[PDB]
Amino acid sequence: IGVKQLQREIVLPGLVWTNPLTDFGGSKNDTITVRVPAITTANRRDLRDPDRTVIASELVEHSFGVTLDKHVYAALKFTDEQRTLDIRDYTKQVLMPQVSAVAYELEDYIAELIEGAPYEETILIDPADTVPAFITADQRMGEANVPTDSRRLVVGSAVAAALAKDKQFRHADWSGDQANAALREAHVGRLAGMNVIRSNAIAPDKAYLWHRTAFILAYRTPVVPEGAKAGASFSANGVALRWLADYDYSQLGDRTLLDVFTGRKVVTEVDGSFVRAVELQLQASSITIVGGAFALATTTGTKQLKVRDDNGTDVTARCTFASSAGTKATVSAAGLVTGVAAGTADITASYVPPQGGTAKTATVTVTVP
Amino acid sequence: AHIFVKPELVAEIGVKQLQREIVLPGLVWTNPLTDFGGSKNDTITVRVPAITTA
Repeated sequence: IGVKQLQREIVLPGLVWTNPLTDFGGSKNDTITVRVPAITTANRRDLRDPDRTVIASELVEHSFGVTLDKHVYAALKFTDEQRTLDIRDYTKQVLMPQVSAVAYELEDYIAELIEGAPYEETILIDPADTVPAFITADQRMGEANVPTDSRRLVVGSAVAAALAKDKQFRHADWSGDQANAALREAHVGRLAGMNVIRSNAIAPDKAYLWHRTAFILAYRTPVVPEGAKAGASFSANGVALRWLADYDYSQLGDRTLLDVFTGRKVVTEVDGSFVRAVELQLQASSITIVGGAFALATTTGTKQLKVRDDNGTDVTARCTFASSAGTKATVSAAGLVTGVAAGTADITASYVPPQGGTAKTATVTVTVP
Repeated sequence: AHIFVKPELVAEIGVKQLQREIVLPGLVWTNPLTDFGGSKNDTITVRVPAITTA
């Protein structure tokens, strides 16, 4: 009646360098070789030197390859036994979910590209004062002579929450914003010269700053084969896709496929050091378990634990779980606890903070009925 | 299967080697002395006026 499933929002595809070069089909191995102009070095002699020779400099221009190497598709197999009496409107019950699925897959592709880049080091964000971390991020990317324009800053939900909670932005006297956009709203627009963009695709407690020429996305719409009954050019997030439906008679079920060809590249420098983007991670100091002490439904009951640090990030996947009394109940490595006997047990969750040192410890009590 | 003969296109998207921005030369006192050729050892002497005490 209007209740829709909760789904993410698309920010990342518009914030990367998409299709600077297109003719991938004209090159061997589908690799286009981008060249970089050469630079040289001068030399210094001494006046009136008896030695009258000159050191000859050299002009060497490097290059790197961009390749199409992935084929993102969403394939649906529904039989004509369900097409004419189950789906009422095709263009809103199957086509739109398929397009949204491909769009989210492309966003995840870009997010893996951003997070998977070979960052040399991570800049720590102190939750008490977050501005020094971002100014340091701006400073690291200025020592590499990266241009000051076309820089994008994408923060996770946790970093945005910490920015709003920061007294540098929350207190009007400490920020000069005599409207407290960080108090009346939770928004912190401009920061250290960088426009903050909130996102959920990236890890919740991380932020990424990158120049426009740091990541390259290449897209190609597969050409619709002449041998297909259907065929369209649905567009998702400004990236056209190929939709192809074939009425296969192998099992009397028509199949559909919505696909595109994708390629990613990180623009490393000539010395193989990545300096056109930096990453920041929110610093953590303690962890707790939501729900506190609880009780299972049965003696063999199962409950999925959930650990949150002081920042509020779900750190369940990054914790090691131990049971004080495994004879009554045990806990999986993923946080799920199963009781094996009635009685009390103590569960310890350990999380190494993202700055090194002794891991934080959170202890909870589980009463298996 | 099919074998195609394709070139190896080279593109220039706009990625260039990063380099410093030249600032310093416009700030230092440049060329107050020019007649370096007509002097011994290519050295021009500068005489600072004297001061005294009472």
